[PDB]
Amino acid sequence: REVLTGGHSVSAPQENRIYVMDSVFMHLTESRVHVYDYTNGKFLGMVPTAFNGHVQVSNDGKKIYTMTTYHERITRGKRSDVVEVWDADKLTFEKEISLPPKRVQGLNYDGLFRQTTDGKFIVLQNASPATSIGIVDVAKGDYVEDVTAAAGCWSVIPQPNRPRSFMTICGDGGLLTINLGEDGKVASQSRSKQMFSVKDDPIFIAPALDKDKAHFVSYYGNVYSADFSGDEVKVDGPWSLLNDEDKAKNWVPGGYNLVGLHRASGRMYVFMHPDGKEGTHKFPAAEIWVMDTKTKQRVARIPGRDALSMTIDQQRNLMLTLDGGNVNVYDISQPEPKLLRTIEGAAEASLQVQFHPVGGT
Amino acid sequence: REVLTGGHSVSAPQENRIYVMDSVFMHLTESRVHVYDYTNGKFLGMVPTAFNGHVQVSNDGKKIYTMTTYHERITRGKRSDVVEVWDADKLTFEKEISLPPKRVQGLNYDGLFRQTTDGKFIVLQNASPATSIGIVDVAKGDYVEDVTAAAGCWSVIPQPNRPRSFMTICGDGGLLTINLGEDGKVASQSRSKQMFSVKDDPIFIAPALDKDKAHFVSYYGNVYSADFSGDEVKVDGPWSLLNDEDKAKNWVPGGYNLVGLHRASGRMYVFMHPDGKEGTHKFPAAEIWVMDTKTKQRVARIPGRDALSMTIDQQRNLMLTLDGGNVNVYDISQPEPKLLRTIEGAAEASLQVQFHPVGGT
Amino acid sequence: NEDEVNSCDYWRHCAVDGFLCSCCGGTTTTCPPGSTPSPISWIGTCHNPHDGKDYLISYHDCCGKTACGRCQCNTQTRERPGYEFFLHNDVNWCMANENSTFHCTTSVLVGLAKN
Amino acid sequence: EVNSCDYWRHCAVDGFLCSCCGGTTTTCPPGSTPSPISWIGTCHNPHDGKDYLISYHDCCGKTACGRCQCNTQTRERPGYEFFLHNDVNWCMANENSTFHCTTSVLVGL
Ligand SMILES: N[C@@H](O)Cc1c[nH]c2ccccc12
Ligand SMILES: N[C@@H](O)Cc1c[nH]c2ccccc12
Ligand SMILES: [Zn+2]
Ligand SMILES: [Zn+2]
Repeated sequence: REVLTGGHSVSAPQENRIYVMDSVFMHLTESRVHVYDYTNGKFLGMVPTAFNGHVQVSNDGKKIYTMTTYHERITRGKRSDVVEVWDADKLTFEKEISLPPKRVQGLNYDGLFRQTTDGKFIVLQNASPATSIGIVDVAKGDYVEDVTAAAGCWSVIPQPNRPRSFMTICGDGGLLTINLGEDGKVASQSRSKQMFSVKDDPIFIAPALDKDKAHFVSYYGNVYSADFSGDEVKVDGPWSLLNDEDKAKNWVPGGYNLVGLHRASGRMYVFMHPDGKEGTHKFPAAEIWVMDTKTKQRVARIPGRDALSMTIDQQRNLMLTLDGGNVNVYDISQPEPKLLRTIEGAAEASLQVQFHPVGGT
Repeated sequence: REVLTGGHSVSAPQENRIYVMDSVFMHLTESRVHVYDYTNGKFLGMVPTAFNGHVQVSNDGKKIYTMTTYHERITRGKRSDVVEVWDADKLTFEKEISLPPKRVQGLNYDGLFRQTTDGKFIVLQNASPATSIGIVDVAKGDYVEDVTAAAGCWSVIPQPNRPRSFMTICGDGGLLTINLGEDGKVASQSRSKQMFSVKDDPIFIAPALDKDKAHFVSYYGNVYSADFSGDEVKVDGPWSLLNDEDKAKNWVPGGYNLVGLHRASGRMYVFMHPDGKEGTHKFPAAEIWVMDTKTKQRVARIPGRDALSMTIDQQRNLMLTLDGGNVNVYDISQPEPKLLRTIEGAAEASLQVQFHPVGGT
Repeated sequence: NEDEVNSCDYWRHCAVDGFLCSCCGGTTTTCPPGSTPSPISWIGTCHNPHDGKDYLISYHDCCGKTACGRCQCNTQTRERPGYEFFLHNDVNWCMANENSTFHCTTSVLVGLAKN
Repeated sequence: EVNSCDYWRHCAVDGFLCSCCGGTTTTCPPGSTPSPISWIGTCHNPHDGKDYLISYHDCCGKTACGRCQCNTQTRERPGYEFFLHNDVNWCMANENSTFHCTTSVLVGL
């Protein structure tokens, strides 16, 4: 009477989908991406990502890209580091792209696995412990460049105002900009002036990223900025997130993917906790603070629900927060975020959630 | 000042060691064996076993054998079913033995992965889904025989009184006995008369195994026996585990590796629960019943602690029980078992625990 | 009723050992996206309360993705050990697939049982 | 305890304590390989009131121990201060980089 069939597409429209990267740290060889509908909390499917996978969605919304490591016998045998291309609607494997055996194995910060604005290149962090940035040509399905200039730097911040340019944060407190040619090789590069004191005021790597500038928060609650609207990157800061009452109770940021920018309003979202001191920089949010980046003033503060990571959808004015297992959905169209729902048990050990792209820009 | 060293042996003597096979069903590609000291609950080490591993210790106590499945890309690519030989004291990999791609994938009943009494051959269950019993010559490192004569049968019960003989339970309600030759190939075989009615009184596969006979319990609380003191297996039963008071409360057995025999006393240990009906045959133990197999009467009943599987050590007069995550250690030197300790959090999803062998082969 | 079919107590799930596909991005009769149906399965009969008839149910798995982890069931009505192999549910019915990794399990209606 | 995340020398551990995994603070559990590199922390020893440099070597080539998970962050810094960073796999230079557990090895004052 009935027959079990495969070949099916994800049941909910792309515009409803979010991606929860479950590291499954307790069983890290079985990491995976869980696909959820953020409107109703429904589980839609998943993509297996082996040991410590990383994930992003193609800017055009058609494909899921993963990065992972295999070994012939898991804990022994030959290593294969790969990027995989998966169909977004069928959640099927399409293509493996071979990487040199040095892709970063680490927690899922957004900046370790990114793409150029034009979507033609995947840009990823290598650490073996030799550091460089690797470039994958999506069209060709090939690893095409290894950016030596990035040794001693960390993470990738794409420039949304240019098709194939990105920045990385260097160990001297400045930023390195890389501009790729149409073949994905380095065409030019530039180093900014020093933005922050590495010893005295280290920044979290997560950018609050605007179209032509990026903001960063520091371990002590200062804000730095990099403006890339012109030919060269202009840096500034610090300004403090903290008023006098804030400072008196030692409020500071903490988290992983801990900031976000709502580009239309210029509001920056930051996870914060009181009683800050050495060693608290990854503490769960006691609060989410909402900062106006033009006025440099806090415009809202709400309970943090122990969140550690966030992401923002510009188009729908939404912020997702994630405490490691549960995803909170907030309407951020107004200065005070409004909690819409919580998706419980979205992951066992996730520090990264992302929206499916809507439109193509 | 200090240096990190490796290459160390397990810190407790072999006589203290037990093996908790953790299927990690929620992340079944990362199954593993956890090694514990039963005297103090100390975690001693582990052996990774990939997808749905099976495990046993060599009869001479020198090696750990595992059985597992790999694929080149875990969820795609070529399959490799293997036995691995691991050193028991160093917990290091020694060698892989290739199997045909049909080793049983299933829950960890003892009888799916066994060895001949002499320890020369590993004897394992296959399902393609046609069933057969595979024979591996450990020293040669080769799969040497496929006992397709066991089609329509299931599980391996070694005869502890002969070097290279084992039995399996067949769909005709009888047992099939296989005797291997010097190279591991089948030499002779025989089918018993019918022991149990498959339709009317199905038995659990787990034997309560003596040196020359095996007892089995049924879904309805009856006991059957297969006597292999001679070359022809002689079968008998049923006798009931249940008195009239027991019957009135519908007591029945339930569990996985749910029985055991203390050979010196003839006491059989069985997990039981009240209110038995169709579908309750894998329920956790409300009680452990202790039966004298000679007098056919119950001699003790104790709280079951929700146990599902057990194992017996003959020389130290111990019984271990396991509820899926915790292991209970009992002294069974007297008819009434005495609870000595519970090892909490020994596994996430284990249905099998085993002692390190101590007799010698 | 989505809520109803997602329960281990739903009538046709009477011998399910595994994660219900209907909770994993699929349905009772379709694999979640990117997982492959098993060509073989265990079988059992389940009583349908709505018409009082017993039906043969084929418990096919979906394969080639890692464990869904949602809506785990371990129901055992009429289930038998491996010497009645096609009635046995403590084995991976993905065992003969191109990729045997177990993702979730389904309950597919075959037709009326023999009385 | 030394099996507690609050033990003084475990002040920048992101991982499972090897002393809970069949090893000790300075020895890998049987069959896991010591990492040659590590992140480094500075931890206060209450016994003598002095700070010690601690090298957080991993043990590698076996899957996750799962016991005594810690996420302490004293003096930990991001990846642009590479060897002070503990959100990367310090098994990365091992023959097999599967992460098993983390040790807390005293380098000196
Ligand atoms: N001490 C580290 O090696 C454990 C670890 C932390 N984050 C990771 C990410 C991937 C792999 C291992 C780790
Ligand atoms: N319905 C089965 O495929 C789910 C399952 C039950 N026990 C297993 C053991 C190993 C693999 C899968 C399973
Ligand atoms: Zn009926
Ligand atoms: Zn100090």
